[PDB]
Amino acid sequence: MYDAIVVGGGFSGLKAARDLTNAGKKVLLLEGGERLGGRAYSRESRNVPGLRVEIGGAYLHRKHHPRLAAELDRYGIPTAAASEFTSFRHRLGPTAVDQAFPIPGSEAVAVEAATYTLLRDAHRIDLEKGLENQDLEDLDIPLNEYVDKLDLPPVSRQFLLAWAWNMLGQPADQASALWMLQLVAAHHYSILGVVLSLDEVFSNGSADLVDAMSQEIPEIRLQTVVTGIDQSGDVVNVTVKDGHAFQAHSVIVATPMNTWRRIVFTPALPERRRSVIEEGHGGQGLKILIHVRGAEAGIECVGDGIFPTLYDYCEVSESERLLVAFTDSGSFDPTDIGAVKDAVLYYLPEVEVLGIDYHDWIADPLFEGPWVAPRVGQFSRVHKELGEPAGRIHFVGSDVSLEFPGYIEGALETAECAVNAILHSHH
Amino acid sequence: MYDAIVVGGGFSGLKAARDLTNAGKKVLLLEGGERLGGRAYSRESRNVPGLRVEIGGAYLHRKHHPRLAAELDRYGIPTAAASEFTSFRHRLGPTAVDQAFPIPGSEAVAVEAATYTLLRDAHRIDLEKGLENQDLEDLDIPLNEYVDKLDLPPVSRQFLLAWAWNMLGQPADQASALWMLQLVAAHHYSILGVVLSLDEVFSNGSADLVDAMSQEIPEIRLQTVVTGIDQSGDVVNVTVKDGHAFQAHSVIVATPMNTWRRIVFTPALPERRRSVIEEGHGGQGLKILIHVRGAEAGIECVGDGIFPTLYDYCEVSESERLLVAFTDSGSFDPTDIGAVKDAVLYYLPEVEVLGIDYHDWIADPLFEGPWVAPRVGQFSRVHKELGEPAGRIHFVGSDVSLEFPGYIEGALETAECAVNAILHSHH
Ligand SMILES: Cc1cc2nc3c(=O)[nH]c(=O)nc-3n(C[C@H](O)[C@H](O)[C@H](O)COP(=O)(O)OP(=O)(O)OC[C@H]3O[C@@H](n4cnc5c(N)ncnc54)[C@H](O)[C@@H]3O)c2cc1C
Ligand SMILES: Cc1cc2nc3c(=O)[nH]c(=O)nc-3n(C[C@H](O)[C@H](O)[C@H](O)COP(=O)(O)OP(=O)(O)OC[C@H]3O[C@@H](n4cnc5c(N)ncnc54)[C@H](O)[C@@H]3O)c2cc1C
Ligand SMILES: CN1CCC[C@@H]1c1ccc(O)nc1
Ligand SMILES: CN1CCC[C@@H]1c1ccc(O)nc1
Ligand SMILES: CN1CCC[C@H]1c1ccc(O)nc1
Ligand SMILES: CN1CCC[C@H]1c1ccc(O)nc1
Repeated sequence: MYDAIVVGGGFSGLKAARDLTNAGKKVLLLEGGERLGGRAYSRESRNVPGLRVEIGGAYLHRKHHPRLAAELDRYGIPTAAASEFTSFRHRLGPTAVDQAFPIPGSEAVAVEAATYTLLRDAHRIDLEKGLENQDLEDLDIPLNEYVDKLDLPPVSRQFLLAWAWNMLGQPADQASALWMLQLVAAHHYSILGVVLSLDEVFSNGSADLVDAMSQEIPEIRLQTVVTGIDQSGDVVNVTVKDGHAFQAHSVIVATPMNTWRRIVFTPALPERRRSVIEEGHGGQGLKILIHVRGAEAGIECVGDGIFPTLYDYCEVSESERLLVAFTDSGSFDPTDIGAVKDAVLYYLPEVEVLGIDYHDWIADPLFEGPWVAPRVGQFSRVHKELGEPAGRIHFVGSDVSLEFPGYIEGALETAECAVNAILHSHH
Repeated sequence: MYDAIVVGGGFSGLKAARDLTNAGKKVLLLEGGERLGGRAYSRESRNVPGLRVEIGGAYLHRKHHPRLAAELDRYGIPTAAASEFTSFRHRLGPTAVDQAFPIPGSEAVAVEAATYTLLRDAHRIDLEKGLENQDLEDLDIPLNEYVDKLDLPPVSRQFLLAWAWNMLGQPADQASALWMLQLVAAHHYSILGVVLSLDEVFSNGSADLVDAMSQEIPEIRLQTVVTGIDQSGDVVNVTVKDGHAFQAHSVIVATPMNTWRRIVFTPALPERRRSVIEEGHGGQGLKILIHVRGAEAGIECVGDGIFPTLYDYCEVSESERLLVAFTDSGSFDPTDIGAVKDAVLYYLPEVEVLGIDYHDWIADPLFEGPWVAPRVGQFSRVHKELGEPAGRIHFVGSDVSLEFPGYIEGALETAECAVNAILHSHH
């Protein structure tokens, strides 16, 4: 039997397993898939042989992501500046300026005011308390409604909404304003930081870090899907799909929130958590890598398109590139290449689409979603609780971070808390 | 005898006198100088024959200055756009961008944060209550100290301080932060609005409006300096320098605050007011018109010079212009033409200074100062009170406006209040 079983080998599970191991605990890591890294997933391009791409998480900022920065330094993992944007092709209307910050002077005063309002509202959020524990309900309303209250002129309005669509992976009428503001808060109470934290990337892919961490974890089982976690007895029994059971004093659930509903917990999880876990979060983010010809280097596009954003990803040749688009899978069907062409051409009418590459995270039974974003009304009811222990079962992951949810950094942060919890546990 | 004597024929006195007259009151306006208009003073250029310039107040914005806008509409007074700025020659360091808003991206996050802080602080101010009545003392500290707390990087820091020097007519160590914030508040809680309200000018000079208003005032005495105001009796006695006395039921003091200390009030003014009135406010603003050769049209300069700002005023010929510089008379001696040349050349090394034109408001016994700005510590002690009646003597003027102090608009606003007060008076 083990001191701890860690379920899921994303960055959260990987950190927990590693750190517990180095603390002298006897750990088993169970991973359901054929690979480690989870929603961090570097692989060969489907479109361009020999070219390595990120199909999930990719971007970081040392200043905002200190835990991640520490991991990089720890293993000597090379990073690079994200591609500088030098050509701006927005669709924000005729008054927009083609720069990274496209707001014209005529809108300045409006933006000044909105900046105050947004930051004032964001400053209502204490990152330690949970979004359900702070009388924040008035903010937990559809983003479009909140933004309507800001009364923004057209450039700023559409610029805000575009990036919010990108960042939350939800259309404006499904996103929670409270959550937008959570993201602002996470970035040291900065709206600009939400986009400025797309700062650096893994020179050799996220798998570089994944592999470094896993080398420190002595016992890992791949292709092992946990189906039950039972703490009715003295020792936790973890049952597995086509497998013998495993047993441990403590269990760390480091699988995506939207998958928890597939595990049988005994006894049942605390009742306040149940409804949200059943429903899942509302995240529908969709990251599409687009192989193109005829695009100059360094393009950024933001506007009112079905792709709110479309921007440079990498040089393929002197004529070819990858761009990246963000949209959401409720709004957009990436199997419709005609739709992709239209979406691209809206911004870049000279460019030819050669192919696309993405992973349907929401259809993947090991995930059932991309990165976290709550449905309106969810997280002002229950949030901190989702990430709190139920007896000997801890719950970690980017999904449940109070501090940096939806980022690699949140994965690391949550793991830390669980590790500490366990090391300081009396049982 | 009169219903009302108005003392001073600036815009405040002019409005009060006119409006009381039209209400059927019998009014006398006493003006100490040889002209009406006060710190609004259009005249022929000392440098360029035949060219009319503003030697005091000049700039307005209809949106921020509705009373003034109403006066303009009332008399069909033509206005024009202030000269558009199209060439930026700042001295804000090597990272600055040469545009109206010179802040580089590297400073954006700093400016975001400062915007919140500034507006948060400004929003502490209720414009109706007076600066002494709101527990605002913690803000009434030297501007340099306040700004040090914002921790701004060099471009934004110096840009802020430059415009603040311009606007307050005080160096950073003499200006009150609370007052900066008052100005922000007045402009509907906008920092950007403080400079954006330099929007339009009088096509034919401020004297256009001055003359329009005065045509409606039936009795005016020029060259009549009031030396005493005595309300010990049933009827107010107003004594005059070399003149018979005049008498009225009510008296409106519409002279500059820094001159009140020269009048004998009987009985003495309420004791809380006395110290500030004796000291005067700390305003040292200095507006210099600079006749130049070799300057292209549309220049704006902001930076760390002894002229914080230097900008286009008017075309004189194809080779010649007027620029305008703002500084303060404690820091700068405009009789030192060498100093002027150095100050200009710092920004504009190619330009030749031909001559200058200004009025020494602070040396003018009818004024003893330019526009209002408090010394640190003054207005958190006493402010609203300065503008309140003492028995039958009312106190008006731009200097004492709660709503738009230091602007023509404040002159008009204060007059309104006094007029209303008098019309609704029971006595
Ligand atoms: C398209 C996309 C783009 C992103 N972009 C960025 C970005 O640029 N920067 C950034 O910081 N973050 C980004 N992220 C968010 C970030 O990648 C994720 O939040 C993060 O990697 C999650 O780590 P985790 O350890 O919480 O969960 P995951 O990485 O999801 O790990 C969960 C593990 O659980 C395994 N599992 C599931 N069910 C079972 C079961 N029953 N039994 C056993 N194992 C199971 C899964 O196979 C998986 O390996 C992105 C995410 C997506 C999807
Ligand atoms: C350099 C400068 C630039 C400015 N720029 C602008 C600007 O761009 N926009 C803007 O809105 N405002 C500006 N202003 C501020 C604005 O002009 C003044 O606040 C405003 O005109 C004051 O009007 P007032 O009626 O309060 O006082 P004033 O116009 O000062 O009128 C006071 C009157 O009292 C008379 N007087 C003094 N003592 C006596 C006495 N004992 N007896 C009889 N009469 C006496 C004086 O002669 C004078 O006519 C500027 C001011 C200056 C000095
Ligand atoms: C450098 N970051 C800051 C904001 C956006 C920018 C960026 C992001 C992604 C990318 O590929 N290139 C540049
Ligand atoms: C149009 N205003 C807005 C801010 C500064 C600008 C301005 C001010 C004075 C002037 O002469 N020309 C332009
Ligand atoms: C940085 N975030 C964390 C979750 C999604 C991701 C992201 C990455 C690039 C981009 O343009 N928008 C969002
Ligand atoms: C608009 N304000 C009212 C008082 C001084 C004046 C002003 C006018 C032009 C400028 O650049 N700075 C300040």
